[PDB]
Amino acid sequence: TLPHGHMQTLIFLDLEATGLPSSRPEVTELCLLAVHRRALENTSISQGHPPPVPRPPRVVDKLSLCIAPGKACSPGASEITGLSKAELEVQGRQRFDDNLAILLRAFLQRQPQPCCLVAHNGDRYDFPLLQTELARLSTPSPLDGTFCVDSIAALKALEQASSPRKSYSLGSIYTRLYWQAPTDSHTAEGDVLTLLSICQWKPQALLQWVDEHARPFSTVKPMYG
DNA sequence: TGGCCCGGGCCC
Ligand SMILES: [Mg+2]
Ligand SMILES: [Mg+2]
Repeated sequence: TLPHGHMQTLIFLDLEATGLPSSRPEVTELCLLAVHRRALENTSISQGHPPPVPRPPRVVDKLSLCIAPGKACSPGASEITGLSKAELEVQGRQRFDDNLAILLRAFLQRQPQPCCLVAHNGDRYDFPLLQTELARLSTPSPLDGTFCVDSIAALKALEQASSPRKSYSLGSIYTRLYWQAPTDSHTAEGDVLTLLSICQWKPQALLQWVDEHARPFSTVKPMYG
């Protein structure tokens, strides 16, 4: 029933780009939360209604990077992300170069395999967008052995199983489960910490869903190119 | 830009 066995490391991912898929967007900010599967299943059972926001696991590897793009941000993008191509170049931020791929490669190697990526609406944005950026580089994709899932498809499965329309956006799910508001929205590290929290709602059930719906990242159709 | 889900908004 398990195609790739039990995922030993769940790396939560969020991307910030210059615009929408029609804009041919480029990654402006990148964040990764490497969390071991035991660090997740150590999270205590959610008690009371509403249940409190679960604290992040103590043993966690974190990587947040700001990347200067090649094209300017869209009016809507720079508005919500708080990022701009002009300011990034001003602060000497480097492009999405091969040196960044090497950084990602070493960061991923320090994590036990098999490893799975978790992104909100990643199957249709974050994973295809990241797939394109790595394709631009002559350096081989460091994710040829890495797997990935969508937390939107996950949360939809966990909500219908617990409670036999409904908004499944990152902001909506977080508030619906904890009766609170996400801190620092539309920031790479701000959304992953939010993503981790809505994933720590029912960890055992989450890990159970991930191992079944885990698919190779090398099968994700690129956004463009 | 491609799939969801009661063909037009979801979901940077
Ligand atoms: Mg996202
Ligand atoms: Mg985001």
